[PDB]
Amino acid sequence: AKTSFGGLKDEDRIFQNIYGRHDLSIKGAMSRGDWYMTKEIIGKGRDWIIDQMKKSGLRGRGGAGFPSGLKWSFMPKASDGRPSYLVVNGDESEPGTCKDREIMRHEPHKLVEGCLMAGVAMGARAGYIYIRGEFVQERRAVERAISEAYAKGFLGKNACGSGVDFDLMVHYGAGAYICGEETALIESLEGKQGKPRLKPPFPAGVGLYGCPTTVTNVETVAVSPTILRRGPEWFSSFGRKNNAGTKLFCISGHVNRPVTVEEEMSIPLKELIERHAGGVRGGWDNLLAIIPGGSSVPLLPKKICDGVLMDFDALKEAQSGLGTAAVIVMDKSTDVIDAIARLSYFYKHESCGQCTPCREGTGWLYDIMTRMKKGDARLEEIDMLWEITKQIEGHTICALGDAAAWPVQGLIRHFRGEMEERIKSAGGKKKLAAT
Amino acid sequence: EFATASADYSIAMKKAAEITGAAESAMGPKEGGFTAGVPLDTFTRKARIYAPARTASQSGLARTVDFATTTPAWKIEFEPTAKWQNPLMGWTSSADPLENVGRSALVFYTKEEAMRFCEKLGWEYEVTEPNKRRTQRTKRYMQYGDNFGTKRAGVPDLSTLPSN
Amino acid sequence: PPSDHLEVFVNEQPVKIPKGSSVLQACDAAGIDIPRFCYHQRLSIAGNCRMCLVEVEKVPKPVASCAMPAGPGMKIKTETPMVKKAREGVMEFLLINHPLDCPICDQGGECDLQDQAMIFGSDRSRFVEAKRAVEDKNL
Amino acid sequence: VVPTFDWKKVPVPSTTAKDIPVTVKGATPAGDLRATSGLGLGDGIKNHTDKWLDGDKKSPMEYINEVAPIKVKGLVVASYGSDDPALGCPVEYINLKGTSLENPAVCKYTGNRYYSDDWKG
Amino acid sequence: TNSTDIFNIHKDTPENNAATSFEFSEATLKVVNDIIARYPPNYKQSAIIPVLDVTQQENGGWLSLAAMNRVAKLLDMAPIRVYEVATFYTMFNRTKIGKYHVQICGTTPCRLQGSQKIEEAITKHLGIGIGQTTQDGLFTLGEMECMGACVNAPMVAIADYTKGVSGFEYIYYEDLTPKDIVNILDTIKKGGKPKPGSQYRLKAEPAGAVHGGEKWVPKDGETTLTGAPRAPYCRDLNA
Amino acid sequence: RGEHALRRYPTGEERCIACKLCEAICPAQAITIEAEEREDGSRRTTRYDIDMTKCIYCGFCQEACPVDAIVEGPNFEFSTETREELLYDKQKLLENGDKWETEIATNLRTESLYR
Ligand SMILES: Cc1cc2nc3c(=O)[nH]c(=O)nc-3n(C[C@H](O)[C@H](O)[C@H](O)COP(=O)(O)O)c2cc1C
Ligand code: SF4
Ligand code: SF4
Ligand code: SF4
Ligand code: FES
Ligand code: FES
Repeated sequence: AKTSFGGLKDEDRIFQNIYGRHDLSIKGAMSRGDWYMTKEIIGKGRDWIIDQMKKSGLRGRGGAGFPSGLKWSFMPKASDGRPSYLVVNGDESEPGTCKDREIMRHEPHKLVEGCLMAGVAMGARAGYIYIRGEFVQERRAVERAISEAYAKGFLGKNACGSGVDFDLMVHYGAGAYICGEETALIESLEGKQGKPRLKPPFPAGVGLYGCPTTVTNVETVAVSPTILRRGPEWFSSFGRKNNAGTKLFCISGHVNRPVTVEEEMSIPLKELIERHAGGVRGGWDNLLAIIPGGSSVPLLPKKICDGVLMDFDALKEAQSGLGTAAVIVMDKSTDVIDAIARLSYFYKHESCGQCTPCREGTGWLYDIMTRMKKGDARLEEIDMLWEITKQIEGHTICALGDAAAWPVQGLIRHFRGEMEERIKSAGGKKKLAAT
Repeated sequence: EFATASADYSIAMKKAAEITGAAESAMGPKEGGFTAGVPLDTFTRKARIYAPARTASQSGLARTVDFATTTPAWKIEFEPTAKWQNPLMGWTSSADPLENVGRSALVFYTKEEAMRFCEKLGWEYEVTEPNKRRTQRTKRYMQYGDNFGTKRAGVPDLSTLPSN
Repeated sequence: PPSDHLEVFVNEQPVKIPKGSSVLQACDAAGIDIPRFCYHQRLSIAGNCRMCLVEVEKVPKPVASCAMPAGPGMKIKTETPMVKKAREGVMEFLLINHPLDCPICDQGGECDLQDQAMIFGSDRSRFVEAKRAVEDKNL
Repeated sequence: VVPTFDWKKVPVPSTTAKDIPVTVKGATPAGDLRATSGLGLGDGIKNHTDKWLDGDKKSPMEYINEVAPIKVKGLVVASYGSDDPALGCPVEYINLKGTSLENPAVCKYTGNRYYSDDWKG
Repeated sequence: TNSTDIFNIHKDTPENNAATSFEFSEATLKVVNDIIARYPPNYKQSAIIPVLDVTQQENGGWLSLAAMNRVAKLLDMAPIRVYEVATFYTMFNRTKIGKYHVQICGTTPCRLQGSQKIEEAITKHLGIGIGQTTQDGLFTLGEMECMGACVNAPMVAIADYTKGVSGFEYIYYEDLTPKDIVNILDTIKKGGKPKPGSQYRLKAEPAGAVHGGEKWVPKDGETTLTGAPRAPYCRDLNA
Repeated sequence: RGEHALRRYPTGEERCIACKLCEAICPAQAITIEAEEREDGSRRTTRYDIDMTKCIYCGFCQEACPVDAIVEGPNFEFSTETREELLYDKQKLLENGDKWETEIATNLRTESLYR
């Protein structure tokens, strides 16, 4: 077994046109290997595709990391009276995350063929893609690919000459981050406000229009045809055990060369940033903190980052998470309290307001953080702030409340001394007026 | 196992009500009013034995017959007598001696205890059984998952799909 | 019938309930009256107030008892430290934006919020920020 | 099918219709239903202030009507009724958006009136 | 909720009241009826968000009460549901805006790259703050959350409402300095078309970065996918 | 704790808002209150009686009031010749407050540090 991970070859990258350098039409995609042997893969069977996706070790690229093969197997196998639906999540409103924009803009035929593969794998008759409403050109490119796939008979009745029927449609939102949640996405797709449902029931039991439904990420869907053609053993040869495969990483912030780049999983952060991105602005010793997985996961300081692998089972043990693998880098000129305060403002702004702890407490967290930025607080209010985050987390309907508690927990845990110094030194400009 | 309000002084109240010799005390009809020493026309009035229903303004159930074994909930009530206004101030005047004594002080665990008190005191009584709450929900919205079921508008027809 | 009444355990007491009943209905059949704000007997279930949170064995999170169905052999706990902490926290979130209006409010004396704050909530607040103000509506 | 109902042809007794207690502008729309109890009905008193004040004395409602609305910068105002918060009312947070000098917002404790020129208007 | 919309209730205006009329043209009605066919007939209400978006370009960048009532009658749903959807989502403007809607991202990955200096440059040039329209009716300044363009931070999106539904453009402008956004605004004001995307590279490929929000600093290094693209390939699916 | 009195704001509006807390706490039941809404929408009393021959002069009403409307002022010299002169209605209590307002405010400027 390999011990050192990283330095993925160009011949092993799935997304060979992530930069849009080549021809974007269906002839360019078909010459680059897309829509190849699709009828033969569909003719293998539903159970075969489920088994092949199970053996690959591919986990959910949406941010939770559930195994995709077992998730797709939750759909029913027989007929009861209701059709089944595939829904593909292309919201991508996570701060820092811009991989699905590239997949939808530059490689949409991989997404469309993966939609066909997943719909056949789950018995689904129709499919919907929920693209972000801010992504207008990405929606246009996806619709061009869908029209091209209809014109060659890849989608529809007798799809790819296989006998299975599958239709694909495009829906788009109107600017809500909460519509990335599964049941909230179903509720917005049904023609309502994007407010999540309580589980149970589960979307594979009762989903869109009361019918069995699976919601999957764009990057999860798009890598499936390459996995089926090149094999599950090829995909699982990358990364650690239970952490298989390749991953798109977005590196943003105080970095010399910000980049969306594909790489093997279980690569170190320092390797992933120094190569492929030109390193930290001002050297690695100018690093202050790094959020490794978007915005919903806690930050890490410089000591944890030097050594930790960008992996599901490695960031979690470092009291963080991989999430969407969106990397945000701050340097020593950053006011980290101000950065997490703007994150608190984001989570206040994006709360859907359905349940009591999220709706009332995200504004409270923002007010406390705004006072902490100026140092206009008390030292025990830090422990109060931790208690309030523990009151929100685990107590709400959906996981946006946990995603609102988690950055403040990481800020307190790794920079409590900075917060205490900000409180203490503010009295050098506030207690000179009291006397 | 047995645990029915087994952490308070009410354990020491349920027994001391079943002490032998004192748990079988009984009197004849109207006899307790003769020895009560109150005027005998008081027992010509009518009483009602009933358990009051839950208030519509609130959702709690503590003052109902649901917690009948835990808390005394049965009441004795009397009909109103004349009231008028005071000419000098406007305050409400009355000549009723039983104006608040049944609603403030007389509470019973069961219906039969209040009946026994009325029988030994000589009050003629009418008993009103409270209306029983129903717990089973409607067929629509029986569970939370029926909010999102196929009963909203039927199974969706797949006739507007591309390729029909 | 295939055992149309299923048995659950509420605070280690066996309770028989009809099938399709929620956790809150099982708590009600055990003689426990769970605090609630959005649940109603005559309405559809919403699950948004988070006041009915109880603890179920082998579940690491508090469940919303109004919406969660009751399974066979389920073990429900309504008086653990996490249930009481959940109740106090949800009440504190309910009261930060509420107006100090009890003298001029007509529900004062028969208010679910007042009585549930007195019984299942704390006695203090730590909130000193400005509240949300809303204009009134004509109906 | 389903013909409309004409509410204007519904008869109302003239004794009942001329005795509806309504409100001036204040804290409501002008002309909506004013809650009343039975006190003063035997003496034929339909007015709130006349039920306890006798004579041509200046009423408290006429005192508060002589204090002009107060211009406040912001979107929400906190009303205590005093400079010292211990000596006034419980704090009332009053919305100020959509308010002007002609249509100000009123405190439900004190009757003081506030408005703001900050809601892009 | 967005900027420019401080009310979640309807306020009567001479421009915006129940007496105001809205009706679709022929081509816009064709577009709306084509949108409706994507969904089942008994779940026709699924089409509300794209139809309301198309109505927003048709009406000129914002939704009026008459437009919302027309959409409610068209989809056979109660108007309060339409008001719920229109007030819930950020892109739906419910007050009258300018011809071009300038929206700047303010979330932390754009904030580290100096979005505040771009906001300062826009306010110094156009003379308006966030939530305001210019006196000429040309530009409306707004604030947005993360727009999914964080590797090309800091960025601005600009919406074009001068051509109706057929010529609607929602264009991202990325990797900006104060000079770049001033030039883009001047190009729009003069009648030209500024270049879309990043102002110093093509896409999210590795190149330099904006240093301090004021100067692009190019940097060389390892770039992937520089060779020939991969050939088609499939393993033997039999055994 | 002397003669009971009803207070105003500096504008001239009554502080009392008919919450009926002082009527509920009164152990002697010496307070009788009726209310409805005023013509400007305000919540104000139409009757506020204090039976001074039923009062025990405990001050519990002063403690229960959340807007400092009812007080016990510094007057102890209020003996009368008829008992009907000691059944105070709302108008006389407001007249007492208008008489004693400056002294009551001076007293409450010290006693607000403790209460
Ligand atoms: C607040 C919130 C926002 C989310 N946003 C996204 C998103 O933008 N894209 C996405 O794929 N999943 C998002 N998710 C996760 C989805 O709920 C779901 O778990 C995921 O899309 C399933 O895809 P998978 O195949 O990767 O498991 C979000 C979840 C939450 C709680
Ligand atoms: S946690 Fe926040 S976003 Fe999720 S349902 Fe509750 S209020 Fe809505
Ligand atoms: S001082 Fe005591 S007796 Fe007098 S009104 Fe107040 S509570 Fe009643
Ligand atoms: S005097 Fe004070 S306590 Fe008594 S009714 Fe008036 S406001 Fe309430
Ligand atoms: S009663 Fe409100 S969440 Fe269950
Ligand atoms: S933070 Fe600006 S595009 Fe994401």
